[PDB]
Amino acid sequence: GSHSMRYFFTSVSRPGRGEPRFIAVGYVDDTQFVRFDSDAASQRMEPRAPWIEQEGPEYWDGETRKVKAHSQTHRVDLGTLRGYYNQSEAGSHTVQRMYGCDVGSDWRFLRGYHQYAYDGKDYIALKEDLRSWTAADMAAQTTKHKWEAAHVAEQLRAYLEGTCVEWLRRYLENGKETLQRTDAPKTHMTHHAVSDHEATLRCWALSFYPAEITLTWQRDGEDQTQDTELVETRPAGDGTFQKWVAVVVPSGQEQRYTCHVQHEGLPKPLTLRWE
Amino acid sequence: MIQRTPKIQVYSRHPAENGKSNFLNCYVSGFHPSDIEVDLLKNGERIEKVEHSDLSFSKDWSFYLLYYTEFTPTEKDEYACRVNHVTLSQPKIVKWDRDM
Amino acid sequence: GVWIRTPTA
Repeated sequence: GSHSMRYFFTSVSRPGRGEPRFIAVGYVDDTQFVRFDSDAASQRMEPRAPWIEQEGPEYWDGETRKVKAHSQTHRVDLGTLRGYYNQSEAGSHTVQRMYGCDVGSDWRFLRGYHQYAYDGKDYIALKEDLRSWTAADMAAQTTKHKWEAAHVAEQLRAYLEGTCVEWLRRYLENGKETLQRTDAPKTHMTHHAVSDHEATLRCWALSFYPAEITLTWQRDGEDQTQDTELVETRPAGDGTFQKWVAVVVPSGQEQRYTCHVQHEGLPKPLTLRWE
Repeated sequence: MIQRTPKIQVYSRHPAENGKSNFLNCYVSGFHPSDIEVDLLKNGERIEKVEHSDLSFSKDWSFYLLYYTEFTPTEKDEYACRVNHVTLSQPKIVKWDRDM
Repeated sequence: GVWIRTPTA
């Protein structure tokens, strides 16, 4: 299938004392493979998947240097944006950055992205053509002009369409045993009698990878949305994911309802029904 | 700033059986700012050896964290997740439900 | 691997 490499960066200023809390996480698809945490002792980019440990000392020195460069930029930005928004020095603020690249089944470049937020709101983002910027407000507009004059988009494009795609392909190969393995959901259904006339059917999907999945209820062969509940997909903690969907039904009518499961790891969609 | 209240899910990694080692998870998501307090409770008492994932966020910028600990479920032990956040006037407690 | 540049805002 298609694949992605994504990096997520968060800095939170500490007005009370010291430098911002800085946390970087790297993903291939839904697999975290590196992290940097300013609160950790190592002060190094650290491995979080076995297949990245194949990389030698030069890799780790380079990623450490570069991710520390990210943290300093974030620190400087927190100061700059505080001024742009005329904010006090007393408050804590947050900067968030995410960027990365998608490749298709053929591992050819598909898309690139780079977005930036201040205090949880869009600040500036690279457009889909990777040639121009979306600035949410007049502060971000100042940044946009600065980045245009310095041709940041062009430099970013060289990474996103070039180096980023080459890294992703390197990782997919090195980690193929897991990265290219699909874990179909382990499914089952539970039954809970809430009262004497209603029952809840819950359709479970467990231990699947990647995270993308569709759970739908049908009644007599038609999609049921009324009286259903779907939880957000959640990590199992072992690299796989979980999800469930439930429907309230009249007692004795359970047989009418079917749960339908779609996942890349499934050759055909699954259908479950309480009988 | 923006303030988004955390969604809380409390659950075991594996279907729970008494006497069989497992992992107790508290998944908090959809919140902002990232500053958050999360405790896992055993019969109302705070569990000390709890770890958490590295802070990350969704496309809409909202943060998520997995808090977890090893545990062995039993008949009468009760487990819960306790969360505090700027959006909450008091700590929100969510009980682990074997099924729900 | 992360981006080699990190322009300030």
